[PDB]
Amino acid sequence: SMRKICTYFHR
Amino acid sequence: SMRKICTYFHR
Amino acid sequence: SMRKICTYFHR
Amino acid sequence: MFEARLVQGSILKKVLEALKDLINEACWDISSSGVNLQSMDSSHVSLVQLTLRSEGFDTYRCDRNLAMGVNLTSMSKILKCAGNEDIITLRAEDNADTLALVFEAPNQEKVSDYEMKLMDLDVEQLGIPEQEYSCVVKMPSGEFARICRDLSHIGDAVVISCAKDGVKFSASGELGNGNIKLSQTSNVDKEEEAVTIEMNEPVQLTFALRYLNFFTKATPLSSTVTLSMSADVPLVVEYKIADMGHLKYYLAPKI
Amino acid sequence: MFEARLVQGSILKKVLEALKDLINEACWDISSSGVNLQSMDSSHVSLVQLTLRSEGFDTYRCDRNLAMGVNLTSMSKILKCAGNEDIITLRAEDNADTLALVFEAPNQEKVSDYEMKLMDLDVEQLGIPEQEYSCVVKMPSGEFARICRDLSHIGDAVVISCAKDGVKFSASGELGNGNIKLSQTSNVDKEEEAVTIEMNEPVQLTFALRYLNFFTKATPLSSTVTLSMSADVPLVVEYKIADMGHLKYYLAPKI
Amino acid sequence: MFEARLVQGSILKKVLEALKDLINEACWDISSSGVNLQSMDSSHVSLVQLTLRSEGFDTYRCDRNLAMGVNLTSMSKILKCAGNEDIITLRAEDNADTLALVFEAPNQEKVSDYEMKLMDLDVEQLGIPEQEYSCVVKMPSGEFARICRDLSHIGDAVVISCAKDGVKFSASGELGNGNIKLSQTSNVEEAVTIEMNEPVQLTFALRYLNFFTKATPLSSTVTLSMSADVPLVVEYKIADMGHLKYYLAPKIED
Repeated sequence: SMRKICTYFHR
Repeated sequence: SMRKICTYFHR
Repeated sequence: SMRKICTYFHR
Repeated sequence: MFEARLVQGSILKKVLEALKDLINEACWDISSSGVNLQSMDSSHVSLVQLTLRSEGFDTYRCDRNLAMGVNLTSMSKILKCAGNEDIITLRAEDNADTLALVFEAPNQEKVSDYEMKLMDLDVEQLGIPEQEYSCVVKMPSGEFARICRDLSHIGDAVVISCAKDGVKFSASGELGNGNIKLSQTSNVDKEEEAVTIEMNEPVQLTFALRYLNFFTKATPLSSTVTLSMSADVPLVVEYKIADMGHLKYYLAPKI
Repeated sequence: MFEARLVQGSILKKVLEALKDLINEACWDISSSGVNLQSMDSSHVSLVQLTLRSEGFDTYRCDRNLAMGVNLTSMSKILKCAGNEDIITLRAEDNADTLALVFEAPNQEKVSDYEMKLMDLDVEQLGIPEQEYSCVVKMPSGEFARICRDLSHIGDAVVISCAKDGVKFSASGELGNGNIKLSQTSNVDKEEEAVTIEMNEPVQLTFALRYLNFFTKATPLSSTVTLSMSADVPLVVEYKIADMGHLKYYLAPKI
Repeated sequence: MFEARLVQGSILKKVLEALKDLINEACWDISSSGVNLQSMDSSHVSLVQLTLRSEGFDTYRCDRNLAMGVNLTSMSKILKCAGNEDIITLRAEDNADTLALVFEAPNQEKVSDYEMKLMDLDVEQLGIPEQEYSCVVKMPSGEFARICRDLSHIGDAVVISCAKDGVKFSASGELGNGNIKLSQTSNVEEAVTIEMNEPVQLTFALRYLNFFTKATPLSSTVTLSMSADVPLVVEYKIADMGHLKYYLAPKIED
C-alpha cells in the first residue's frame, strides 16, 4: 500500500 | 505585434 | 518483391 | 534586506536539479543561521529537507527571517541560464515579492541578472525528530542512483535488507526478480567507492522506486549518500552538500 | 553545364544544417559570380540570404545562370551521407531537372555519387538595400546561440539594448525577467572570445527568439556572428563563411 | 544443471542489443559444445544464427542440453542492469523454467543476482548448409552500418554490385538516388577486401540490414557473403568465442 509522512511527523 | 519583411524590403 | 528464408533452408 | 554571494554557482543549480522534479512550490526559510527549506511532494508520501549554513557563502546578510515562497520549476529554469563556473549572488528586500538572482562569469566578461516572482504559501512545518536508526548505510551516491534506476526496469518497489555484513536491494517484476547485494568495504577503502554499515538491528523495508529516483537527482551533490532506516518509520536519504550543509529526502514504506 | 569542386566538404553540410530547419524549399541562383540564395520562412517574418563567391571553390564553371529549386530537407538528407573530410563536387546541365552530387574521400578508397530531383519554384527576389546600422555588434557565435537559447526559457521575446559600453539581452516571462549584459573588450588578445560595438546611436529593439534560435543553427560556420540593428528596421545576423562569403539572417521587430 | 562464467560481460549485453530489435522471443540451445540460437523475424524474411563456443567462457558446465525460451526484450532489460566490465555468470537447472544471471563487479564487493522467467517455444530449426559464395566482402562494420543508415534516407532497398576492383551500394528514392563505391584497400579494422568467384548484383530491404547493424559494437569488421537467388549472410565475428550471422532473402519483381 503506502501511507503519508503526515502520519509519521505533524506540528 | 511583429511585421512581415515583405513590408521592410520588396524588389 | 521478396521471399521467406523458410524456402531457402528447411529442417 | 537579504543577500548571499555563493562562489561555487554549480552548488545551487545542482540543488534545484534535485528538487524541481519532486516538488513544484516550496517555502525558503532565511535566517542569520542560513537557508533552511522543508516540503512534502504533490502526494504527501516523500518529504525534502534542505540546510545551507551562512558560513557556506562568501557574503551572507539577513536582518529579519524571510519566508520566500518559490515555484522551483520557475527557479530551475532561471538557474539553467547560469554557467557552472558562475558566481551566483541572491538578493531580496522584506516588502519585496520578487527574488533577484545575479550570475557573474569566470573572469567577468558577462553578467546575467534575473528577477523571479514569489508566491504566498501555507507551510505546516512537520516536526522531524532527531532519532538513532536501526541501520545507517554510507555508500557511493553513483552506485545507489544506478541501483534504484536499474531495478525500476524490474519492478515498482525495492526491498532493502540490511545486516552487519552487507545491504541487499531487491525487486520483483512480471519478467523476474533481482537482488543487488553490497558488502561493508574491506581494505576499508578510499571512501567515495567504499560502503560502511552502522547496524543496531537487521532491517528490511519496501519503498516505491518511483520516488527514490527523484531523490537520486541529488547525486551530483556528493560522491556518497547515507541511507537511514528503522522498521515502520520513514527512510532518510542524506546527500552531503560540500561543507555548506545537506539535503535529506524522507520516504514512507508500504504494507 | 555547371560544376563546382569544393575541397572543404563540411562547409556545405554546415550550410544546409543552418537552412533546412528554417526553410523547406528554396531557389539556388547560380552565376559565374557564384551561388546566391534568398528565401523567407513558412510565415514570412524572417528571411535568409546566402552568398558563396566562385573564387571560394577549387573548380567553378557555370555558363548560363541556373535557378535550381530544391526541397532542402531532401538535399540535407543527401549531404548527411558526406564525410566531413569529403571533397564535394556539384554538377547540373541547363534544362537538367536533376542535380548530381559526388563525395570523394581523403581515403580515395570511397566515392559516393548521388543525384537529386529538383522542383519548379515561384521566387519574389526581395531588394535588400546595403545599410548603415545605428549599432553593429561582433561577438562569439557560441555566446549568442547560448543567450537566445537561455532567454527562450524565460520569455517569447528578447529586447536588445546597445550602447558604447555594451549590449544587453533581456526577456520577460510569467515567471520573471532576465538581463544578460556583455561589455566591449579591451586589449583584445584575439576576436574568438571578444565583443566589439560600432555605435552611431544607442538602440533597443524586440525580436521573437522562436526565429533567432533557427538562425543560431549556423554557429558551426563561424566563431563570431555580427548583429546589425536600426530602430523600426530589421535585425541582420551575419555568419561569415570562411572567406567564400557569408550567410545573413533578417528578422522583423515588434510594435 | 548448467553454469557458464563469461569474463567480458559486455560481449553478452552487446548481443541482446543486436537481437531484441529484430526478434522478440527465441529459443537458446545450450550444449557441452556451447550456446547456439536460431530464429526468423516476425515476418519470416530475415533469420539470425548465434554461435558461442564453450571454449569462449572461463567456466562452462552443461549436464542436460537445455532449450531455454526467452522474451529477449525481458532479457535485454536484465542485461542493461550489468556494468560493461561486469563478469556475467549464467545458471539453469533441468526442470528449471527460470534462468539465473549473476553480475560480479570489478569491485568484487558488489554482486547483482537476477532470475528471469522463460516461456515454451516451438521453433522449426532450419538446416543452414555450408556454402561457397560467389562474392564475400570484408569491410569496417562502422562503414557498413553508416552506408545502410544513409541510403535508408534515399530509398527502401539497396543494390549491392561486386567486382574484382570494388563493391557498390545503390538506392533509388522519390528524392533521388545514390551510388556509394568502395575499393579493395592497401594493408589490412581499417580495410576492405573482396574474394570474388563471379560478379554479383543483389537487392535487399535496408529496413532489415539496419536491424543487423545493431551488432556493429561486436566487431570492427563485418563480412557480406552473396550468391544469386540465395540469402545474403552478414557475419559479425564475436571476439574468438564465435560469431553472429544475419541472413536475408533478396527481392526481384515481375
